[PDB]
Amino acid sequence: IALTSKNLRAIEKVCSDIMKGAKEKNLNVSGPVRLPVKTLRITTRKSPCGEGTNTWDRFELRIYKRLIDLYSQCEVVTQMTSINIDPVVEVEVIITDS
Amino acid sequence: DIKLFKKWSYEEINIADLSLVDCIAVSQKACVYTPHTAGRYQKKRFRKALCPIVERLVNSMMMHGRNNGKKLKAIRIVAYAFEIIHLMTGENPLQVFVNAVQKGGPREDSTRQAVDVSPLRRVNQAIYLICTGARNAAFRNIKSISECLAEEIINCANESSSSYAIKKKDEIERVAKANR
Amino acid sequence: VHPKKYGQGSRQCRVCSNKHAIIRKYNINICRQCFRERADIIGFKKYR
Amino acid sequence: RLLEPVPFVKTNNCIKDVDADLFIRSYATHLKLHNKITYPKWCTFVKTGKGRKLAPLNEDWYFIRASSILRRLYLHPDIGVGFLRRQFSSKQRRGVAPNHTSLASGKILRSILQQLENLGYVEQNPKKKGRRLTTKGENAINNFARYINKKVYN
Amino acid sequence: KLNHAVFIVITPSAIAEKYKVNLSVARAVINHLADSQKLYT
Amino acid sequence: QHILRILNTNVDGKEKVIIALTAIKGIGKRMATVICKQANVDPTKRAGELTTEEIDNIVHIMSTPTQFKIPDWFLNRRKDLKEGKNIHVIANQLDSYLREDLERMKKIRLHRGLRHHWGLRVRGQHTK
Amino acid sequence: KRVQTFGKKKTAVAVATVTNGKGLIKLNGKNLDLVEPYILKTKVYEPLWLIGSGKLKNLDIRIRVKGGGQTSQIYAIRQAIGKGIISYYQKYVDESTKKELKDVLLRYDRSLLVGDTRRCEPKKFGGKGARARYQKSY
Amino acid sequence: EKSKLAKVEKVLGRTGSRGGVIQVRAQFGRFLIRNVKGPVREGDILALLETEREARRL
RNA sequence: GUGUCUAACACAAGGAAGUUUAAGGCAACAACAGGUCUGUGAUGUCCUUAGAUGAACUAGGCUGCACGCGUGCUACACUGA
RNA sequence: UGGGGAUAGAUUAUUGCAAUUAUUAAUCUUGAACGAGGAAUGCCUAGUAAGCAUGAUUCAUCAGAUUGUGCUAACUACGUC
Repeated sequence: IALTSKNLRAIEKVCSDIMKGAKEKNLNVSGPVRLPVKTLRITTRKSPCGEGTNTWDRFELRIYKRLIDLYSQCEVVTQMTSINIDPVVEVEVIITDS
Repeated sequence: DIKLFKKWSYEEINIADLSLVDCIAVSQKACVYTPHTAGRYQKKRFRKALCPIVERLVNSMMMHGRNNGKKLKAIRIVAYAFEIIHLMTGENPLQVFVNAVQKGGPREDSTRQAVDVSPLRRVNQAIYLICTGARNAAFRNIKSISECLAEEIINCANESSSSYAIKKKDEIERVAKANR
Repeated sequence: VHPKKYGQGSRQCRVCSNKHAIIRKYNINICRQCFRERADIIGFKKYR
Repeated sequence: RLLEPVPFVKTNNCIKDVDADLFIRSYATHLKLHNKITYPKWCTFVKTGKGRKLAPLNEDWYFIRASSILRRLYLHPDIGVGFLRRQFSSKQRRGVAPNHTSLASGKILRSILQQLENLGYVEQNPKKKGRRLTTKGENAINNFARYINKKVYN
Repeated sequence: KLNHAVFIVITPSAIAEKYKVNLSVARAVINHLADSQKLYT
Repeated sequence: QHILRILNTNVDGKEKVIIALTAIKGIGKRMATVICKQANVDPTKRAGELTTEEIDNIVHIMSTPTQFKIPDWFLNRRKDLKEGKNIHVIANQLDSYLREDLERMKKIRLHRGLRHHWGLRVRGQHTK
Repeated sequence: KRVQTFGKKKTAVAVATVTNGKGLIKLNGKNLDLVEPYILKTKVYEPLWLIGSGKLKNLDIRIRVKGGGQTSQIYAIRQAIGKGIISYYQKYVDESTKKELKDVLLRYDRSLLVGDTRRCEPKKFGGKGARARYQKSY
Repeated sequence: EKSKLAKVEKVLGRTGSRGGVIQVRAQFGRFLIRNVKGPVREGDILALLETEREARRL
């Protein structure tokens, strides 16, 4: 199960939730794998008319990706996923296991 | 013990100005088996003293335009120059180089008045003078920069007025004396 | 009319329709003068 | 210069023990002696890359280049022609404008690659990207490495 | 200047001075004697 | 004896054979290198010790590319306009022909011809 | 068995693997002999003199290099060898011999015991350098 | 010609209008005061080509 | 060590690092009749609004060239090509 | 001078309806000034300065620009009004 967010705290909250969630059905998990951070970087000139000293500022939209995976039957993981969700994080389910 | 390029013994001392002996790489920890270690040599006021004089000599050689960043080449030029000095006379080139640096350092300098000169500055100026003279000799002439440096060093060590460093030192001191 | 499918007239700032200073990086399609207003609500933050 | 004393142990059988240039020239000379390799014809006339404009000025350069490619093959296993073009890259003086990178000529590389393959020293597999080495070629490179290693040693 | 013709310590510049010749001609004399940069020691 | 002269009375002779040839025409040096190879002379050799026959061969190769393995993309004066092909005009004949081309352009009227007549750069000197 | 260390100057990182052995020194797939520049050849020969042959002769060293150019990589390798030599004598041989060895290394230089402190300063608008600026005019 | 090694006794102060000079007291026996260019501290040794006139105290 | 021997400073040692560790970001008070209505369905007033200063479409022009001043690039070689 | 690549001719390509004010690209040839810059004046103190590159931005078509990023790794005080 892959978790992608732009918010650190929300992704970490989901981490604690999934750890509890896994232990509820006593599942066999591989520890949460944090994938390389992608930052959407815009280096932006200050001034709408391009005045004065040139002056650039660097804006960052930093997205966090993490993956936690489970060896368990298909029904169990989808049902676990549906109880575990919150609106902000992007969830992908890739488990075909048994 | 420690020998430069695994060759030059460089344990022998030179009398010099005493202060100059303190400045040059007489010390065991300033000695190295082949040039270049590059510690942080700007940090404190006297920190430059602690630099190996061969590291300083190569850095001076590395100066100026096309030469910048060619540290290995500056090492090759000095190594070649040491071979040339050894041929010209069977003396240890490093000892000869210390003699040239000792000779080249100005005793007084001129100001808006006239002043004595730091021993660390005297070494820094001497190396600068010898390398600049070598470049002047090199540029648009037959002689290789290694030859020019060797030639300048031997002349300066000898105390020949044909040395660029000796000529400049003589002029600098003479003008300082002329004012005061 | 006679249309042109490429170059300057093929594109604009999505917000203001002006053809100048458009960020096409990451396919934003907003001119930076408009974008700096909205970059926070878009989710960007500056740090450097 | 040619040989210095050192205290550590070495492998003593591969290109990773060898002076690259000496090895490259020797194998090229051996290959030309054998006469497996051919220039051929048109390749006498050509240019080696627009970053140069010129050519190597040595008349045995193609064999040298072939040998040099074979060394790159021993280093890098499954490489292909675009990798070769990139490998042999240099800077190109753009006239008054600043430099930008420029590939070696791709036909000479392709011709060598094909010729080595025809002479059985490399094999394109269905697996992965391009050509890797044949064992007979590797054993020969090792034998030449051994000859040089003995030659320096004694 | 006049330091260039075909017919009549080890280091090429000295040879080029001594016989008044080019460094290419000096190198050729070095090669005949023996029978980048190089080591003359 | 040792510094014998070269094509159209040029006094080169302590120049290398390539360097002498380039000092005529061909000083992009690819032209000289291929001519040297077609001749099969040593490029390291000095010009004034070639015999006349070697020089004549070189002049023949430069003058007539047709019987040599020299491709059209390499050639001086590659297509030459009209349906009747001509190739490799070279030297003073190239200079003369180029003057004729500028005259022809001018008479027709082309922007480049017109700029040549004015005394203006084809690529333009740009304001200054 | 195995003991592990690394060295880190600028980008470059050289990880040293010191196993029980017989005097082999490698750099990735390549022998230590293939560093190539004569100056930098000496820079990695330096620790070999400081520990001599007979203390090298029961260990094999393999080194794994990523990042930087040659002068930085060689200094990272040299640091990795220094730390590597010490780690073997701390894990296998003796603390007292390790202290004696470290004293020798310290006497030669600090740079094969403690890595570089210099790291790049970002470019900022108004000039090609970090601090250097485009020319003012009147 | 004549010269004397003289041992720096006290570093007195930075002099010159732009501050680049330093006033320094030098010990034979006898104290002399002279003005020095570049990095210098107490226990250094001055070249002392001119062995006569004492620089004026600030 | 120095310092009312206070707030604090100086040197050496220890230490990965000893100035707030180095670099950024954020940037008051009060201005400027600085720039920007050609970024904006932010916008007053004024002109114009169908042989339209709108929309749209075809060329030419923005790099023109006796010439002057800014900013940059490339060179003037042999420590190089 | 085989430094230098201004300047020009002849090609086949590339993007596009359109390249013809050399669009851009390469191939061969063509081989200018310039012998290290006068009066003046810019930036810089530690991985900096300088050199050497390259990604990104505009982009159907294009880096000599800007903005980042690295490697090669200096000098000189180390302060003063």
